[PDB]
Amino acid sequence: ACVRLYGPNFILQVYSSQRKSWHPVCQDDWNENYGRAACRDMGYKNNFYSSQGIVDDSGSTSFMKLNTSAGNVDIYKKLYHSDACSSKAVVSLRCIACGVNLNSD
Amino acid sequence: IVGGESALPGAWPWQVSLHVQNVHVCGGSIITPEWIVTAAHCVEKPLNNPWHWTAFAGILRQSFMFYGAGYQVEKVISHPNYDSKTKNNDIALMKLQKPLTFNDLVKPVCLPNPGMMLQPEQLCWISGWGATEEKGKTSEVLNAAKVLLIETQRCNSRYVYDNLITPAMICAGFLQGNVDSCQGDSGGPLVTSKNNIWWLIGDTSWGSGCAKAYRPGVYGNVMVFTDWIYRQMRADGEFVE
Ligand SMILES: *[C@@H]1O[C@H](CO)[C@@H](O[C@@H]2O[C@H](CO)[C@@H](O)[C@H](O)[C@H]2NC(C)=O)[C@H](O)[C@H]1NC(C)=O
Ligand SMILES: N=C(N)c1ccc2cc(O)ccc2c1
Repeated sequence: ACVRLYGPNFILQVYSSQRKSWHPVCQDDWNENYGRAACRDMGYKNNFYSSQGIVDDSGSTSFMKLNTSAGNVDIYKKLYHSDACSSKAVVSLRCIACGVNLNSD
Repeated sequence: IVGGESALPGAWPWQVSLHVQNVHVCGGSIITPEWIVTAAHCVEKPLNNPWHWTAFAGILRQSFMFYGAGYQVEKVISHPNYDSKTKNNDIALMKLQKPLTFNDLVKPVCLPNPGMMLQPEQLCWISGWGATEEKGKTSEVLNAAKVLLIETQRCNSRYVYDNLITPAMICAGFLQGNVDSCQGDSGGPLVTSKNNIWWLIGDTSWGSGCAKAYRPGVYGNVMVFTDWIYRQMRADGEFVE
């Protein structure tokens, strides 16, 4: 029952109560609605900036994947342990446009 | 800011000036249109109530920050584990009653994620309207300076802060002194650029004098508080969790 963004590339991770650790979420079947839900869970209300798949660089062997047949349960409950992502990508999610100045180009 | 130079407009668009009774007391960092990260020690009693506070974004000069040009604060949340004696967990959130309109001079800084993997002496910037010398007056103009992180083990040396630096703190500055934050900078940003993004690494918390040798700046370790910030932002306007 929690979510975070990891590292400078904002990898969406979800905590496993069992495995007692954080895991990235596969880009498999993900979309902007799922990202928006994740942002709302981090308190960002109606803020959303961007979401895209990125190749995991952490050598991770444990992911969280969308069960597209879970029905109308919360997104946490739609996600199951998987040792691979069919899309070969994990979710990168930014809930707000931030961290740029007038120089930042 | 001691040993800095005045900031250009839009260089630090997240920087705000938090006023009580029409005068600057402390700095803050914009993180959303409604939410500002500041220091708990700024909002101790008798300034715990929100009605005291107005925020000024996008303005470099204090004299241009007059009643009406600014933003009424609606809430003030001190970290629950803030300890005024030790300054541990010296962080607070202010919620504005009216959202800021982001532009070229007003924008947010990114909350620090876990796994930033900063260098042990990462190059950072501090900004604010605090004194430009120890015990000096608020600066009319916004200043900024480069500072470096100082590893907490080094900072806890008996020649520096004698084991006073907790995991909720980070040190930055120069052990030789000369460049530092100061009174009035409190609550304001310690930022670093990485992956082409400006990150909020710290909030100005405390130090022993200003710009003295072996007495660098201590900042709230914001990354320790990101999840707490998330929860507060979510708890706001929420019926059940
Ligand atoms: C995704 O969700 C569906 C439905 O919620 C899962 O299928 C159910 O599995 C249980 C246990 O085997 C059965 O009792 C149900 O009758 C199944 N219902 C179906 C087929 O809709 C499915 O196994 C889930 N996928 C994964 C990998 O977790
Ligand atoms: N040396 C510092 N960085 C430092 C930081 C914050 C301070 C707040 C005060 O009220 C007084 C002095 C201060 C000094």
